[PDB]
Amino acid sequence: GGKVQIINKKLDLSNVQSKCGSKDNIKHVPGGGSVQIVYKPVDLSKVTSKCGSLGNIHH
Amino acid sequence: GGKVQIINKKLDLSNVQSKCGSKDNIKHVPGGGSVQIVYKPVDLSKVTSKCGSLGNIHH
Amino acid sequence: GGKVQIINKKLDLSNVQSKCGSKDNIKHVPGGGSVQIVYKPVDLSKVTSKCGSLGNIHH
Repeated sequence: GGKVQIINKKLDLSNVQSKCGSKDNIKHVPGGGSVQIVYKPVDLSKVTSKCGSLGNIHH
Repeated sequence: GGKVQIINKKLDLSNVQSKCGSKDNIKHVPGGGSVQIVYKPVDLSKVTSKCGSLGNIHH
Repeated sequence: GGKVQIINKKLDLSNVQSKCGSKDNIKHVPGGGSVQIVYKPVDLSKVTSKCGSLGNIHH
């Protein structure tokens, strides 16, 4: 058959926080969570594929 | 047959927070959750596919 | 047959928070939930597909 694959994976911000079996005392704690900021992102890409014919031809 | 695949995966902000079996005391805690901000994003991409014929032709 | 696939997955903000079997005391806690803000997003993309014929032709 013949495949053409063009794959763009750009911006990924992942954040995995876990606590298990915690028997603790917490007092006066700022900034314990999570923050994700993306500021003024411009995504100006071009993707072309000048391709021939596909499928089945008989003569 | 013949495939053409063009895939753009751009902006992904994932956030996974979990707590299991927590037997704890929490006092005066700011910023424990999660924040996701995207500010003024401009997505100005072009994707073309000048392609031939597809399917089945007989002569 | 012959496929053409053009896929744009752009902005994804996911947020998964879970608590299991929690036997705890919580006092005076701001910002425990979740926030998702998208500010002034402009999505100005172009996608073309100058393609040939599809299907079945006989001569």
